[PDB]
Amino acid sequence: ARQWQPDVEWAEQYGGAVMYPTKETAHWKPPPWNDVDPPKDTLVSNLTLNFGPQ
Amino acid sequence: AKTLLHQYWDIPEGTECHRKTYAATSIGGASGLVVSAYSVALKTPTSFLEGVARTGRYTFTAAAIGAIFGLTSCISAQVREKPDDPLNYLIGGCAGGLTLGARTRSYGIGAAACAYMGLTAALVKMGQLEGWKVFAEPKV
Amino acid sequence: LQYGPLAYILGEKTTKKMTENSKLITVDGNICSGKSKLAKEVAEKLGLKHFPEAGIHYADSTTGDGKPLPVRFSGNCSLEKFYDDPKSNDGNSYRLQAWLYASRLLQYADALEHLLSTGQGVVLERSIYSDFVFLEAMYRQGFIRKQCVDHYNQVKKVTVCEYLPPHVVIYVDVPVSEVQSRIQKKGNPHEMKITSAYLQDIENVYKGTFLPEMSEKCEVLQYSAWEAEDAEKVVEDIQYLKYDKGPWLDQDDRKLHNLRMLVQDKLEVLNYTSIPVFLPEVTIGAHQSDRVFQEFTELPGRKYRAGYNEDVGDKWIWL
Amino acid sequence: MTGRQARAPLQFLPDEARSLPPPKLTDPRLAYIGFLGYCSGLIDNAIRRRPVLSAGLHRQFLYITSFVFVGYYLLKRQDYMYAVRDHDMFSYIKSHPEDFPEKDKKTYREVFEEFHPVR
Amino acid sequence: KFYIQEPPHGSPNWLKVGLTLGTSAFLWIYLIKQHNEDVLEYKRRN
Amino acid sequence: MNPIILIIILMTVMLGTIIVMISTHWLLIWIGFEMNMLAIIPIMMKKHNPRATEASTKYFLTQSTASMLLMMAIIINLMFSGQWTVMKLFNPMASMLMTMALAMKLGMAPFHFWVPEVTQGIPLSSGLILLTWQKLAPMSVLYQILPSINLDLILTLSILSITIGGWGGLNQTQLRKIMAYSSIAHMGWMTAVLLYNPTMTLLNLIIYIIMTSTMFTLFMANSTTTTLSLSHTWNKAPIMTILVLITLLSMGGLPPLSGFMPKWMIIQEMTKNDSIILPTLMAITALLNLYFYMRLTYSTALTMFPSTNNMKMKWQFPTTKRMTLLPTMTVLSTMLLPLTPILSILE
Amino acid sequence: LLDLIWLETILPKTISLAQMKMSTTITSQKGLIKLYFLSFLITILISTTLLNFHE
Amino acid sequence: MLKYIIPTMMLMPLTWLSKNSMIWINTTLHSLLISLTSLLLLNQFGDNSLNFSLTFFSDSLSTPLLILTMWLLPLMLMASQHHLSKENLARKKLFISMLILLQLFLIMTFTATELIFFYIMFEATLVPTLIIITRWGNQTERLNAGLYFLFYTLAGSLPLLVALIYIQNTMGSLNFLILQYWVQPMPNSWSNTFMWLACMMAFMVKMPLYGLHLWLPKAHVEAPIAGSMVLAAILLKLGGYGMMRITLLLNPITDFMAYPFIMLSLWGMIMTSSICLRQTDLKSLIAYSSVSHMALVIVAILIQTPWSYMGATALMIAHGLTSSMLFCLANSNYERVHSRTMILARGLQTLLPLMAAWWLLASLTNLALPPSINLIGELFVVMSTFSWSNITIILMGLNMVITALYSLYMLITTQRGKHTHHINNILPSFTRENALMSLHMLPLLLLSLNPKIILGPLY
Amino acid sequence: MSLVYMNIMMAFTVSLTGLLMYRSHLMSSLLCLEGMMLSLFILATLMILNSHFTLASMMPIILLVFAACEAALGLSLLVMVSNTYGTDYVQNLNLLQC
Amino acid sequence: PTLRWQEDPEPEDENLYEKNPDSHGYDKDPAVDVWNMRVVFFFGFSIVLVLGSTFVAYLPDYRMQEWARREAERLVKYREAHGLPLMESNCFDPSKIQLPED
Repeated sequence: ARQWQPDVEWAEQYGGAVMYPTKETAHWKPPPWNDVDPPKDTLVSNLTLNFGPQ
Repeated sequence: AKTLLHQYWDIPEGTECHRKTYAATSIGGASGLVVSAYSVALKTPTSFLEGVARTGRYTFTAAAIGAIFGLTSCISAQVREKPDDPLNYLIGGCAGGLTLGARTRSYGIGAAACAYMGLTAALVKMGQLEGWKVFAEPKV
Repeated sequence: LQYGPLAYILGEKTTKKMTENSKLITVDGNICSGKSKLAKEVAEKLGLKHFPEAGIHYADSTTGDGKPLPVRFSGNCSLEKFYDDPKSNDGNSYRLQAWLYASRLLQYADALEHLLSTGQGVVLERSIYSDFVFLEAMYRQGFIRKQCVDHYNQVKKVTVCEYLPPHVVIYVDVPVSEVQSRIQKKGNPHEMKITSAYLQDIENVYKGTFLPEMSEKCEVLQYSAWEAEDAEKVVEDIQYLKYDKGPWLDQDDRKLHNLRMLVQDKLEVLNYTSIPVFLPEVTIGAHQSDRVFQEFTELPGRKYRAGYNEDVGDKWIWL
Repeated sequence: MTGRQARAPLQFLPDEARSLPPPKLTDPRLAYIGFLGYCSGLIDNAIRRRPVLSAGLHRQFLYITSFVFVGYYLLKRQDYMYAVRDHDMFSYIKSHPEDFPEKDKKTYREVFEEFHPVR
Repeated sequence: KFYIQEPPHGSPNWLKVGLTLGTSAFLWIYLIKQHNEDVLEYKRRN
Repeated sequence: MNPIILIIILMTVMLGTIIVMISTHWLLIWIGFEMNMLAIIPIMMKKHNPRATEASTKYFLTQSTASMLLMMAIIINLMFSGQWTVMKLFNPMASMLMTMALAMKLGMAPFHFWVPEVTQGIPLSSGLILLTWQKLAPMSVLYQILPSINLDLILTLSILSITIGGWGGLNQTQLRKIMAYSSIAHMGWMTAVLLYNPTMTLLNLIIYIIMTSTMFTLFMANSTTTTLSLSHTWNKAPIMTILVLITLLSMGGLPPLSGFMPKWMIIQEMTKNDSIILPTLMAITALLNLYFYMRLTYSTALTMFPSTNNMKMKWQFPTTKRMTLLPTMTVLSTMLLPLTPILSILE
Repeated sequence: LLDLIWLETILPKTISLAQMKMSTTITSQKGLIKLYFLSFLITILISTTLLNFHE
Repeated sequence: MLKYIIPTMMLMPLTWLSKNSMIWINTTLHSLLISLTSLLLLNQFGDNSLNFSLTFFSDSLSTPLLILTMWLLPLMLMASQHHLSKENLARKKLFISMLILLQLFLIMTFTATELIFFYIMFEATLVPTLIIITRWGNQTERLNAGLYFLFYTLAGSLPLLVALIYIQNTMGSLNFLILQYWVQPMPNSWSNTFMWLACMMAFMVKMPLYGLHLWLPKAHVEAPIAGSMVLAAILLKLGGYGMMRITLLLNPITDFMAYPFIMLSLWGMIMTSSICLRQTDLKSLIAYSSVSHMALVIVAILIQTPWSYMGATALMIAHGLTSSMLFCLANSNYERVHSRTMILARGLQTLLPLMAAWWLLASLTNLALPPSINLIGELFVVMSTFSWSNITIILMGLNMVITALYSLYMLITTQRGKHTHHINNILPSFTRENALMSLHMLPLLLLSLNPKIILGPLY
Repeated sequence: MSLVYMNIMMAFTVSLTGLLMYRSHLMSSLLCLEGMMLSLFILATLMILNSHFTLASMMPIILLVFAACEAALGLSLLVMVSNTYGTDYVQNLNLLQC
Repeated sequence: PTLRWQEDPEPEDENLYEKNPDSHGYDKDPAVDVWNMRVVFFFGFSIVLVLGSTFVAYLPDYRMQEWARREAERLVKYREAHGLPLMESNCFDPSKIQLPED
């Protein structure tokens, strides 16, 4: 409509965990939107007791 | 510290030379200790020998700035024979900035360091000469 | 609202509207086969208040006037265009997908409130879990690029992990040719034009992925094709089971209080609908949104808070 | 500037503030406060989706009353503060006048200025 | 009339509006009484 | 949680701050700081994500070592001149460790690393209460021990806090780290004035608290974490845009707007001393921190980003929270330029 | 050459790149805890014995 | 003066409580009646300035510029449609009320006794202008333009505050008269050098001088017509007004310490007139014309002759009118053809036939037409600087040659020779455009008749 | 001063270094905080006893009950971490990056 | 396979002509168009410009001009009548000075 607006590429430039790249910026990731990481990935171990012949 | 900056400002400027250069190398040793302490505190160098290399690099650059700046301070004050102008320290700050840029082996860092270090060294002598109070009044 | 902390402090609990009348049952079949026949039967013979199928204009008929708003606002789904051409790259599948997802989530939250107050328990039909199954099978036909599948996966990760899975799910199996006969004897032409391998992928994923991944959260009841009407069997099977699995054992009052305050202020539910990832089938530039938004304010009810709205009334804007 | 013999705590207006006059009715600063209360009520209508410039008239009246009342008492405190500051200052002026010299009003017949013409 | 099943408010309560009008008129009358007492205290002291 | 339990815990946070404000005995000050910590931990971890667990862990370690270092300062004070009067200390060493205890307490640039970490990993209510009250209460302690401070402490920590809180903030796109960097910037402005005229510092404290309460209520208008969410707040509501504009520029501090009253009077009764190079350097870095305010403004309220459908679905519903106290704090935080003679309301 | 390229390099680019590089050196902290407490420790020691504050 | 301030307050809720398709006439009529009551101000006589309501006073440094603002407001209020008529009601009313609040802080700036009040209303002039250009710029670098704009104007004008506060608590109050009648001459140590360099450097930023000038042309070419005209005329001539006020102190050192800015100003004047000889983008030439005139103004203020000050204030008023008008002609051509470049829209003598009369008239007032106010200002600046030094007249005359050359290039390239005959959307010129041409070029010719109104207080 | 006070302060600052620099576990860090508590306790107690300042003898016992409940809060937090991971290392805190 | 958008190519470049050929510059409502031309071409010229022209045409002696003419005439008649030199130097009397000496 003849007036310029920013686009997908601008609003993805305002993205990532940082604004400006570094020589280490490949390790930071943007946070999840619940601010909840995938919880443990090594979840539970209920104990397996062997009461032996003693 | 207060002691070595007071040693640096004790000597008239003026020609009582190379004490100025040694005091400026002490300035360089202190600045390098500060930067090296924070840098090895916030890097995990992996490993310690490379950390020794990093600390040695920062202290050597800061000491070289101090040494070259003290030499050009004394030499310019002896040549121009006017111990009150700030322009000799303007030349000194630009010379220190160029040698910082050359030890970092670039051009633009050296030129911008020339400009900013020259103007700030001019401000240092200019305020010490007219009289601007160190860090406080603290009165009203 | 007469809520907040003060309602839980004065009004004692919400445990007292439980249980064995109030519950969450959810009837899920394949398309146009297990429909509101069985849902109206279990509602009218189980004493349990019904909510209809989650179409598109539920957001139109859920607040203010129940007259549905046109598809420029509540769309731009074009469901019969989806059934006719689910292959056009103009964007007509995923938009409809995410809109149906928000529709399902909205009516799920409203039914959860109507469970947590007054009873009497509700029957849902085609709930949210069938919707991620729909995206899975729709990708099995190869209609949507994998990136956008990952976007829906992210929406599913964030939204579903705040709620409680329902008590029972009545799976209804109807085979290929019987669904195909019903859809080719219904009469809706853009439903006549549907394909069959998509229905097959619905069957395959809807067997192999839903039913293992319940695992006694959402206690299942698998029914055959003509096992409908047939009402006393589903009534006796709902009555004569016992509920021992799933997170609906113990809450006790605190979880239910948090869900009561989370279901109210429905923008709390909808805060995680727009992520955004920018999805070249989904995003809309600001010009179209702005002229559609001004024309949406020009609708005679929606403009500045229908509780206070002029030109319908209500003669109390305080002089 | 600490106590100043606070004995007698913060004491939102002390006993001594009754010797100066209060701010008048329709003083301009309290009128500013009243306009700001009006704008507060108007933006209060604006936050919720109720229509602005109507449907909040009792809230208009409440916000205007609350702000005008509070600002009235604050202006009374301000006048107390500046009165006691000048009173302390002139008391210490009259304490030791011999350490504050009154310099000689030299006329310009004898005050010389170095000229330096601007061309 | 024209609304379906959810007027959440807008049906005007009458506790809160009368309470607001009463406390606000009371607050005005208190400050005017205060200002009159201050003027007369001032002309009494001086 | 129960609402009973939270009203009790908020009452205890209030109780800790009132005990710190109210006492004349050093043990009561230490118990006040500790009780404030103890109660402020379960305001965090209102959810149960690992983000809050790690954030409360970091906050606990830094805060507890700050409290024990404060107790070390008190015990040095009574190894010397022995009385429990909260007044001038009698050792430059005791004053040194006490200022470093507060510099670990409320965040200064040698000691500030925990602040953005703890403010990101929590919900906004916990961040609100921690910034406002945890930066209110130790300023009372500084106001009580002002006559015995080596000025090099407050000078160094203040300048370094302004420039670190400035330079951090050019990179962060998260809202909460932006707000914490703004916090360290105002801690520098609220601390450097202290040995000159502390009425300025306490008025700056009231200004900063009102501003930050407005900001967190506007980010509780809907739960937003990035700036992109605020572009969607544009698309769903028009007046949140203009209030983010006005309050962001008031955090920036421009002279027609009420965020300039902290800078202006402080420069005045700072340079009725003859520190001039320090005020003009502070004001240059004050020009620096306005940039990330400005890029947030440019992101949302001035340009318009592309947006997403289902906001069509969001148009019908009200944004039906209760805003806690929004309008009063807005027009009391922004239009309050022509009442700078309410400086002297304080003492 | 004079207005556009050199004036934009010397006043906007120099200041802007200096602030951006100071940002990328300050905020680029890996999220570890031993590092931050070693910063605290050397700050304490360099404030005591080198740049004195207890005088 | 307070009777000139308070109806500008009450004019602000006009647009709010007027309904749609009725706001326009109301704002036009009422701001024009304010312009009559504005021209009623002119009571100034002889000995003193007219000083009242203790914050307020009027010189003849302030009377003509104040009338210029209170007359350039409704002209702009009319000028800024056809590019936001199709926008919404809310943003329309917000735009208009933002302009009105901009006017209010402008008049507060121009009638400032106390220089701290002056600085507050100075950056208050700044803050809405950014919102105007950034929301309605109608191009793609307007964002960067506003960002550069605010950081240049603030960071230049920031330490001016510290220097004024230092003045406030080393001498006494900052009434302009008690700044006068009390000013002690300050010697040439280095702190006096920094204080002078602080104040002068802040306003050097604002004018701009040559070394800080790319501030402006991006902000001009990426702005709406309202923000562009207020920006150019009122903001740059406000910077000059403020320098004319603050130069009354620090007299006996500025001779010694005000050399190098003259050299930077004159060489920047020649380089600016040369850089606007060869650009495309018609909109930019008027911005560089403004930089040329303001460099000449800066020469006029660094010298301290009453001839120089009379020529300075005349040059300010005349170039404000001229550059504002020629911006409006540039906007009319751009709304005819949505290009912003130059060489696409050739022709335009044949079509839009009496548009040529107004291009001719505006470009000759830029030319220094031989009775024009522009010529009067430039002439007395050249006279005073020749008395300053007998060698400066080469740069002045070379400025005159190149100024005439780029003015004529703008005339005979944009609007001369051949319609490009692939265009077919340009209409005849509307009545509003010719109305704005008339509203620009009646006061300039009336001031060409009797100009002794608007010359400086050193009369 | 004395002789004993120098050794107790030396023990304090060594405990402070052990609190600040710490390698792998967090339990040892909280335990060094407990040792610093002991040092402040013993220091204030010997001060008050040598002064025969009998009046405010509240200091050591109330100092220790409060820094005890500080340690209780700390143990709750550390066991929360060790629940939601496998160990209590300084690693697993590597997320939530600056 | 890539669109990134959903909006129309906007807008139609509506010149205001061809629908109201007697219109003035702005929007198509033909009553208020006459009202606008009315209000500017009366209350901008016929009561503003011409009245301002009369008001600055004559006004007092602006910056005290004709007063200074008549005062100069009286003083020069006085100075050349009574023998005294016209415009004596030393505008302040050097009897009222105390110069520094050596």
